[PDB]
Amino acid sequence: NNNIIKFDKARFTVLTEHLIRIEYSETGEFEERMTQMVQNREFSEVNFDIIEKEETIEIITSTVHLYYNGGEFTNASLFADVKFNFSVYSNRWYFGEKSDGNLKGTTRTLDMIDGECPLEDGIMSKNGFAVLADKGKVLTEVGDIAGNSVSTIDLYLFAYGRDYRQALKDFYQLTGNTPKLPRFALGNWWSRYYDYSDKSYLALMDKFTDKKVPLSVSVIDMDWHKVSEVPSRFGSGWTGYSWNKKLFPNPENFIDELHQRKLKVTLNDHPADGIRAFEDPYPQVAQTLDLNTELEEAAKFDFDNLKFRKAYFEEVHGPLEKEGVDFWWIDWQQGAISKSGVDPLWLLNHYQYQNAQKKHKNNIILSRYAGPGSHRYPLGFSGASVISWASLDFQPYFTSTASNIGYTWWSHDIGGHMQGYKDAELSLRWLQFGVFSPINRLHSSKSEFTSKEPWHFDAVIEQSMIDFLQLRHQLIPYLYSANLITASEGRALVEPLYYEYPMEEEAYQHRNQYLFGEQLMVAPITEKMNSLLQMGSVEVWFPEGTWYDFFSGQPYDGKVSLKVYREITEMPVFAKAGAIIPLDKNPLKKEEIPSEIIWKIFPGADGEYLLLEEDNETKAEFVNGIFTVTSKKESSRKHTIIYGEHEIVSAKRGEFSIDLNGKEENFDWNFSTALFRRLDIAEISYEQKDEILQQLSLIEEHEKQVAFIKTNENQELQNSLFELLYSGK
Amino acid sequence: SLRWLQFGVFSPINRLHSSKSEFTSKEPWHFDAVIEQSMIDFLQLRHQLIPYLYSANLITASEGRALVEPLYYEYPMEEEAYQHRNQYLFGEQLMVAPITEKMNSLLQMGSVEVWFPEGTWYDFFSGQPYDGKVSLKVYREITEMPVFAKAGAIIPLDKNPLKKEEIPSEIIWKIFPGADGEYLLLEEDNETKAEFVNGIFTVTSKKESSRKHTIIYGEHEIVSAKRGEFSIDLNGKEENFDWNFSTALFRRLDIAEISYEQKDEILQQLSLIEEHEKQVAFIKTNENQELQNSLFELLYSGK
Amino acid sequence: IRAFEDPYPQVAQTLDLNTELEEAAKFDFDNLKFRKAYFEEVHGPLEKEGVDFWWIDWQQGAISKSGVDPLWLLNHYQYQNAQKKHKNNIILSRYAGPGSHRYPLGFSGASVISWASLDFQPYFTSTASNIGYTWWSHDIGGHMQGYKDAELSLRWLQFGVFSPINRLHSSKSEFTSKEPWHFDAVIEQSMIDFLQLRHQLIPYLYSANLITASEGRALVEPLYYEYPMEEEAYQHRNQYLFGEQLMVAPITEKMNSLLQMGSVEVWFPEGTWYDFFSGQPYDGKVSLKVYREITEMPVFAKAG
Ligand SMILES: OC[C@H]1O[C@H](O[C@@H]2[C@@H](O)[C@H](O)[C@@H](CO)O[C@@H]2O)[C@H](O)[C@@H](O)[C@@H]1O
Ligand SMILES: OC[C@H]1O[C@H](O[C@@H]2[C@@H](O)[C@H](O)[C@@H](CO)O[C@@H]2O)[C@H](O)[C@@H](O)[C@@H]1O
Repeated sequence: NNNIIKFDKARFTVLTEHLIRIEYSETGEFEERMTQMVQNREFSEVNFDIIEKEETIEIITSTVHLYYNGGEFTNASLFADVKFNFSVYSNRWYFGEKSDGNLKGTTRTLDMIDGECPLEDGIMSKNGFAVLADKGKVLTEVGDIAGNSVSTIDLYLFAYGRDYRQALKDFYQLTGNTPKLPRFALGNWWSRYYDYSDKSYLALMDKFTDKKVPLSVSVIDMDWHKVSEVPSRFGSGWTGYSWNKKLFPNPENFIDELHQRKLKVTLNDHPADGIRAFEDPYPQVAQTLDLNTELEEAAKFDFDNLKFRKAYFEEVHGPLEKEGVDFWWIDWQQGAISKSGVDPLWLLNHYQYQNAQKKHKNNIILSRYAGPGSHRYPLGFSGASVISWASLDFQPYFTSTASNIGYTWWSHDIGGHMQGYKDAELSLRWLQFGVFSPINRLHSSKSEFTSKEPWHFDAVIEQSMIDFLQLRHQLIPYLYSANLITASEGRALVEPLYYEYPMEEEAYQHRNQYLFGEQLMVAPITEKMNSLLQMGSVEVWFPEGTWYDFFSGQPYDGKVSLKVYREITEMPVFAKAGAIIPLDKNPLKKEEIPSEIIWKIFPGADGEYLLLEEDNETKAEFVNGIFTVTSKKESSRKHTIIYGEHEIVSAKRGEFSIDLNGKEENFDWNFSTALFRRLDIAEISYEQKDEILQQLSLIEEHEKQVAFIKTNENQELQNSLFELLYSGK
Repeated sequence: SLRWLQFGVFSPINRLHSSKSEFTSKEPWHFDAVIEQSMIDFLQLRHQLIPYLYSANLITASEGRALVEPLYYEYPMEEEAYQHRNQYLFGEQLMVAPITEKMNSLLQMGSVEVWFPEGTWYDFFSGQPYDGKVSLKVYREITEMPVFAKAGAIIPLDKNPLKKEEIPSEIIWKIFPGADGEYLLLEEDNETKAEFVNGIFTVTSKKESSRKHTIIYGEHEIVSAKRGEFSIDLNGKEENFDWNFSTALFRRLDIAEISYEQKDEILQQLSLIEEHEKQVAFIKTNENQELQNSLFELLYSGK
Repeated sequence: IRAFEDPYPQVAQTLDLNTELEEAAKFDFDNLKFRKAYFEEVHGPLEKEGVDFWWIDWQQGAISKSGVDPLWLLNHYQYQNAQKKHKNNIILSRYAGPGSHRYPLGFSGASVISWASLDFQPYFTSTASNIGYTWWSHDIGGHMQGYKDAELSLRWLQFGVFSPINRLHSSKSEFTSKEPWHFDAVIEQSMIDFLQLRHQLIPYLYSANLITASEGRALVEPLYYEYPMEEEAYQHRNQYLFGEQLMVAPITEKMNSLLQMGSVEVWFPEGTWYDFFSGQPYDGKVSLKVYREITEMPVFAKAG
């Protein structure tokens, strides 16, 4: 190709104006095969310039000068200057050196992590460049490990500046797009490390129904299999493939009962101890792999081995799938060691994700992160987080930052996994985040005390958790449409603020704030409430524009950074003027696609929303106060329209237009009501409540209302009253 | 010592006195060059105020009105007039809020919560404006005292406070723009009326004299050393004082014992952000609570 | 030298650069032709306009094809090149390893403005004599970040006046000027007094400079050079000899507000010592905490 240049023992491939592959080969042969990371090097032709001399070469694109002075790659022989001025002297890449600016990516797991842990670099940098080293093995055409690359150094130089979304799109072109999730993945999951019986598990599922909590997935953790019943001469019961018959005397009947309740079923698989001689599938595996059964030779875990993988999928997973298991929870914690040098977690995720496609369309796994490109094998499973405010306070940042290495379907244990401390408010705040996260999977440790059941908690916490869990199912249309946009267009559901606002310094200073799809901006509260206010808080950056609280309609004039206060039952979620958000009107109703959609419209600007579905596309347009709904294909679906406050149209069938110009634009939210509520719940002196209510009611000029609150001895009460005055300005 | 002298100068009598200690002299030159110069400035101000004080003295004797009044004499139905114990009226033209607490070393400024009655008020010294009615924490360096005059205030000052003479040969008429006003200067052997009506300033006296009048309208000396009775039209003259938000902001940030990164960010953000409500939202995020109140005073004056 | 620069056309011609692709003359001090073009065609025109010597401000790492630190190549070649236009010329540049004392002056760079930075700096300065690097120029008052305190600025200037080089410098902040009249009348007058003292000391400094060059004796010595067998000469990190006639104990801690004085523990060697400024006497040998107002610095001279 014209986009390929060889010089000395190096090869340079200009894939885009902003993406260059850099290779070294001692043998003069360069690698064309796919790798664990890279699935596609076919990119459209681009323009660039070369200065080639006897001893040096310079490649020049719109954004980078790449220099190579010959010989082995060193920090002196191979380096690049970006054509940007984001920094004063951090604009140069040197081979093998780190530079400042990397916005980070993700890491394997949150196992044993209490609050923050270090992350790996991503492809995004504030200074406009990043290098992604390909250190993986080569694949065969069908996707088996083929061995070592002939490109003994193989690098990707990203020089996208702050065009983060295009960097991610081209990353997906190189490493392959995320597959589409199935709709069931986007609902509530129930999970608990608890030794349920068939009877007590179904009783709990029927209790969820009675309690008005919708579920899409039934996880069965490791007590599904033999544990204490495993003879100690075999080792532990951690790995198992044999039903505990006391708890599950008829597995297929139990899974049929979950299927009748419209639940998808997954089992915990700890693969590391393989198939030992006590297991129900051992006789078939032993025959297939020619094991010495009289010496009880184990089929040790070996995912490098084709015969082992075949026996694992066909003779170990196969019978369980025949009993009705829908997909696999791969729960690997036993290290990165294999004869091939390929991480066993990568081999599991790559091969299990492929195998899952045989029994179901668009199937998933649930497994830990296995390095760049492992977004091809959703879903991510972050694992055994410590239950703490610190862990919750890290998790939104962790989740949005992961989009910087394209790993956009993290499923966290909602409420935290293990250890840590009880606080029903922490559980409630964690569920609020989970509902506005990629995946909402409730899960917990082997403790008698860590159940995430809403009715574990008092009546106030229970009702709020049920409300948020119902909200998750109202959001499934929005989530599923965003899912198809991840798969087809390479856009993350969860974006850091700096994707949309790359030149705003405040977009780098609100770590836990994120865009959730294209219509909603989320600022979860991740700190214990101030008991004097009976409210939690978070500093929100409002971009330019008019913003509304998604729930209350409280308005905010951007651009501003403003501390916002919410009771423990309320979450800061915001929509711009013109936002249109579809909601399922019947989130409890078991139906493959919603029979009724609520179109929730935020007044004050034009907008539009495209609802992508399995078998349809529905466009909602809001232009000069006219709201129109059209679909590719006709259906019996009934549309409800909510314009700000008021339901305008109920259950209208087919395509239509309606003029909202003559309809009430304003939400109910008002300063006086909100003020009374904040003063009333506050654990402060009644004389202070009386004086604040009286003075803020009497003083007419906004600047003097602000001067009055500025004299308050309670600094946080000042900030709370200021938020109300700012919204009421 | 310096704050106590500031109060004394705006008290009924300014008598420096001290104990038998070798260490308690009230001589200004007992102190360092900064304190000395400020004490000399305030002590000269006391003599500039003698015409105002002597006129108020004759008003105590003849009309039973105190020189120093609690706020509630003028504002009996305002609850805030009972909540500012150290704030007072000083004659009829000036309202005083002495600073009586050691400065905040992070700000290099002392402070007092001032109640501003209804009306437009000016700092007597700087011309910094304040829209009443409001209660507002005000910040001053140790060399500066919170003293305020309403729009229309007229304050006579002795132009020659060091000059040994039984009555001033020269009076400065210090006029605060924005309203009508008047001042009656009672003396041993004269009465002089200063009137400010629809922007016309008039001076008349019961008896004629050689006295020379100076007129200062806000910022600017309009008339120097003019003899006898006269009128002058100030409608076409600059009403506005120099005091400006940007200069005052730079000065407060510059003396503050805070991080230079904080100074840089506050100066940059308050210069860039155009909408007053967003300037206030920006300072509301500051981790230094007293710095918030100081920046808020400047924003309130600059609104 | 990139394609927008005023000297680029001449450099491009000298180094055979591709001007239509705007090929930069990338920094390469391993390259004889680059160095020649840098000195003759980049620095040369600026020297012709009257620039006397070069402040080499290098912060971009230690990488080169040769394995020689670019900072060493800059200091070695620039110091040599500076001798062409002026006798006994200098540079101003960071330390480039043992032997780089051949290329004065040392430039310590972007210190944080803090009491902690000032408290390190006398020790830093005297200890440098142990690898023969005796002409450190510190940013007097600190370079960047940190916190405002006019007393820190005044104490830092006191040290600077009794340091190898007295260069006032500061960051891009509107708030960090080292102008004496930035501060109140007391600080301003003290800074002016110390700045005048620096010029009173130039004969003493210049004589010590010729003694460094001809006899290998540092201007600033740790106490243990003169008193190697006295344990106390190893226990006063910020105390030093300044030439042969003066012993300096800078105050590097914020004053005690109850005393309105700063302090430092001074080790007085055997002998009769006088405060250089006041004549206050001290009988050695003794370790004694000494107190000074913020306008006064502990500097001592022996009888004789
Ligand atoms: O399948 C049970 C459980 O396994 C993993 O978590 C374990 C955790 O619960 C246990 O306390 C620790 C202590 O050794 O080991 C594992 O981390 C898995 O992460 C979890 O989701 C499962 O529920
Ligand atoms: O020439 C300007 C300046 O450069 C150097 O110091 C810089 C410093 O002021 C800046 O804040 C930081 C932040 O990136 O970079 C450099 O350290 C040099 O050391 C200094 O003397 C100069 O004044």
